[PDB]
Amino acid sequence: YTYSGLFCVTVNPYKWLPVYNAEVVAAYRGKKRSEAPPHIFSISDNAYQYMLTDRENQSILITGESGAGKTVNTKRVIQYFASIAAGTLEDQIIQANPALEAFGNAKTVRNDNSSRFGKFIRIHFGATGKLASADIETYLLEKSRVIFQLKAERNYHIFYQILSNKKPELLDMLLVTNNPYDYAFVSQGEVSVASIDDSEELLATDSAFDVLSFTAEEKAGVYKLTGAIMHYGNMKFKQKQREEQAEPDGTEDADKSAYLMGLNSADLLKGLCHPRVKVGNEYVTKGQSVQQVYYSIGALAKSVYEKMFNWMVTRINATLETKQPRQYFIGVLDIAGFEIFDFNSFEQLCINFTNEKLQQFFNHHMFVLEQEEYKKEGIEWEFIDFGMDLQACIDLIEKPMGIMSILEEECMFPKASDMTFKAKLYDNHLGKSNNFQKPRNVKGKQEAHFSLVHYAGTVDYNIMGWLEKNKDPLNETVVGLYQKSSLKLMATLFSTKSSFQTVSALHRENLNKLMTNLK
Amino acid sequence: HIAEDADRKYEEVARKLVIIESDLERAEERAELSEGKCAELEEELKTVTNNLKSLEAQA
Amino acid sequence: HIAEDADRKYEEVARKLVIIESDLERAEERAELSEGKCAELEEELKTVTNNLKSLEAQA
Amino acid sequence: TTALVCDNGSGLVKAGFAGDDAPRAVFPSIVGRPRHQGVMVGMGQKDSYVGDEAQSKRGILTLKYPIEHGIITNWDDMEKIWHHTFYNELRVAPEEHPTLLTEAPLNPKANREKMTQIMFETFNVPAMYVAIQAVLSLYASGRTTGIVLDSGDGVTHNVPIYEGYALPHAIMRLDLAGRDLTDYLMKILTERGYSFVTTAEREIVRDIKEKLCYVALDFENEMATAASSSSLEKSYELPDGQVITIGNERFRCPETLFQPSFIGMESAGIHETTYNSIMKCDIDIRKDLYANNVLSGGTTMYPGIADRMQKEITALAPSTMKIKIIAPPERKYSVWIGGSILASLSTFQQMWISKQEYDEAGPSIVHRKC
Ligand SMILES: Nc1ncnc2c1ncn2[C@@H]1O[C@H](COP(=O)(O)OP(=O)(O)O)[C@@H](O)[C@H]1O
Repeated sequence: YTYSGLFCVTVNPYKWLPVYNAEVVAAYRGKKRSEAPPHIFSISDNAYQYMLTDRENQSILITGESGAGKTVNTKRVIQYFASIAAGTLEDQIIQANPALEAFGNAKTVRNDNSSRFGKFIRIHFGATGKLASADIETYLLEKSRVIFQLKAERNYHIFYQILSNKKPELLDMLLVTNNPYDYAFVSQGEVSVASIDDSEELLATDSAFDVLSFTAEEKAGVYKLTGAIMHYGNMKFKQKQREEQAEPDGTEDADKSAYLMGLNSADLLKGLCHPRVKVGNEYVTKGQSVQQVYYSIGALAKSVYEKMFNWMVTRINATLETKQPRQYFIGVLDIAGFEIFDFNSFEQLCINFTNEKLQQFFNHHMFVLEQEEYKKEGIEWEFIDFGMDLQACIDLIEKPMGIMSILEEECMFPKASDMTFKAKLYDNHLGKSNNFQKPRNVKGKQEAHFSLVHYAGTVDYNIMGWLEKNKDPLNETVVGLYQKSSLKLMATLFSTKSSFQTVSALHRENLNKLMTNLK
Repeated sequence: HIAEDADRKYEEVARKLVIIESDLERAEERAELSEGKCAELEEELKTVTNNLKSLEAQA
Repeated sequence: HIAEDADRKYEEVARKLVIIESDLERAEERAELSEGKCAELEEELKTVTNNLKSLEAQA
Repeated sequence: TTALVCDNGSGLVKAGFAGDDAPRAVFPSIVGRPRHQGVMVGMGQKDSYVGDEAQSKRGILTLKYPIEHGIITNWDDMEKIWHHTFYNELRVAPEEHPTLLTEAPLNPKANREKMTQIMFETFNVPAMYVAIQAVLSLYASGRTTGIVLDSGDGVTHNVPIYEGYALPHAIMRLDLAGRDLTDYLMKILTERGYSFVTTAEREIVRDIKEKLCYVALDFENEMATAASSSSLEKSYELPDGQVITIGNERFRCPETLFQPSFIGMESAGIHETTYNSIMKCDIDIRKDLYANNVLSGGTTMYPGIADRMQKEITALAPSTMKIKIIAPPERKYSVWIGGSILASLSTFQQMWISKQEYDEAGPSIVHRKC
């Protein structure tokens, strides 16, 4: 254990220690952080004191991309909170956690179980300080993973868990084989990692579905959704002969998907091949090139997966909720950390921007606390805000002329290529920014295309393929198809005087939402 | 008077309905036959396009 | 009683008449759409066949 | 802050917000004034009706289009139409939105000067901009190269683009469009007995044109076929019963686009002016122009117009080029779609004409710079 100014640096010991148990050490009750030995339980007690003495919500931000130490630390702190403000809520949390483990985790090139989303546990307290039920909140998800995967990686486990050929009832209900190389949305990188078995994962997930209030339909339907997303991966279309219009060739996968989701094959095919718009008070069809329809298919799969995920989140939050009216809570913000790999890509840019925002947030916090302390001792000393200004210049990415802005601009721009994108970037930022610099590509490494100076060093990125990552033209016709499907889970998902949606936009807005949640 | 008037004119309405239904069935036959013939025609066109592109490559 | 019963049966039959007319016009517009396109691509086939023949002469 | 896109046109106003997929408001560009006495005291009679309110009351009104051939010839009526578009159709405040207006190429400069002066003074837009309809149509087609043929209600024009460079010396503008076809059809229907003389009757004939007319692939044998059998005759029902049946008028009306001598014009058909605009371009880009003819506007919506166009241009061009007529299914709103795309670009936000620039330079800035 270690104190660092305002942080709390702890190291995983790999060794059982009674430094946590029994309460003989958990006697920190009433103390401050400065006087006791530097234990995180003292931090949790300080959080208790603060939330009780100011009636203000508190926040816990741990770095999480470390494989272990995240798990045990979360467990021990939530156990501490269970103890202080006293089949427990911790049991309840770790019961259905396989849901999140199987949906929001996949093998990363430098990991084997990585949370690709943010976990923000809200553990609630009574008006006087007795623990209440706890509702967890999830946030932005790396949903581009649904379609595209780099080499030596793979998307979310649940696909491979199912594909483990464990329960043939599923693989037959979904009319699906066991070869992963036949379904493209998962077979881009590696089909399996030998560091884990998938049968035990499927069984853990089945147990999680059972302990949850899921019925036969609330399990087989999710399996159907995943199977249909996988059968999307090999939908094939051709230009109509002599003209510019996508035409289908083979409808086997279309039959599978129409049967699965409770849809029509012809209706699906035409609504994909003939989008329609509400023009004033009228309806007119739109023509489509093949690539546009493929964009539509990918966006459909992404939205299906995302809303299914969110609905399971709400289901779990309900299943762990039964309690009298409450007021106050403590925020437990788990989040991925910074990434510096040997081949950085767009998703890494997103994650680095998220971490940039969080770090500037922390810097603002420490800045204001230090300024307070300096006002306290009558110590006259003023300075440029350490919290915002030094980093406000490295968020060019958010200014609607910066990197991601120009990215969407090109996404809408016709015939836009990665070379044209690089040209526009260099026009707008080369030399006019100090943080924007040209990468040093020395033969022996993969080529980068630009370099930014973050707080975590100077990062280099390779812009190849980013238009495919950011474009999300949603097809409202198939949305209407979904909103009527016989598969009741589909309708429950999509119950509630379009062609422009970008992953960058939604990512940025969810980030700002979480920032407002914190501030 | 009004009842028998409505009776007669709306039986004639049903007669026009017989006419329109007959012509609708005829138009369904026309549509299906035409789309089948024109699927045959599109087979001819795709085949002759293959022919022309192959043969012009050779040329 | 007779009069109102007649009127209601009649109005239902007529409100089926109107949808039959709509489906009739839809069928005939689809058939003429088809046939017109089919003769236009028939002319296209004639052109490509003439090119096929000229190309045979070239071969 | 979002921006407004207000493709005006001479027959239909299409407005909406930059960033949508289709215009939010589409109504006729028409102003109606009461024609008759008015006897019901207390009815609250208005002075004038605009948009499609003037269309449902058209039985008692005399309708006037404030735009004749792409040129705005009545500025009070145009002000009424803009006021309606902003306040009753879109329900916004023009003081909080840049506005992207649109204009046909090669029309008087006073048109744009008055447009920008009207906007900045009687609406207080923060900024505005006047695009060219063909460029926006090309934006919406997802291309950077092609000869676009726009044909709305007032004017038909070709603009050839290459790699994003316009060839302003090859722009060809023609003044027969939807409205002249409507008038020709009003004149041709009299030889069967039907007489439409009122402006409301002109609207009726416009609807007949939009529903029953098509372009014949071969005009002469189509004429002979209509003479021989009677399978080409359809029927239309006026809004008082009284069905009418038309025969060869169906394809004699839009044929005027290919033989403008039917209405006593000396110009050439649209196929021939397209070919001439191409042959006025540098010999290196015309092979790529031949394969990117982009059709746009309402008057290009007749059935069979793309096939006839391709047949004619193929007969004109050398026998080695690949003529491709690109006719999207939503080509009637291509100008608005492209306008929204353009007004949404990040690199465009410096092209607006801010209020301050106008205050410095007068209304003459619109073409002097932008
Ligand atoms: N389906 C159709 N078939 C033939 N002509 C049409 C059709 N729809 C509209 N038009 C013609 O297009 C004109 C309106 O086209 P539009 O592009 O809106 O004009 P503008 O661009 O000047 O507003 C009308 O005059 C009408 O005659």
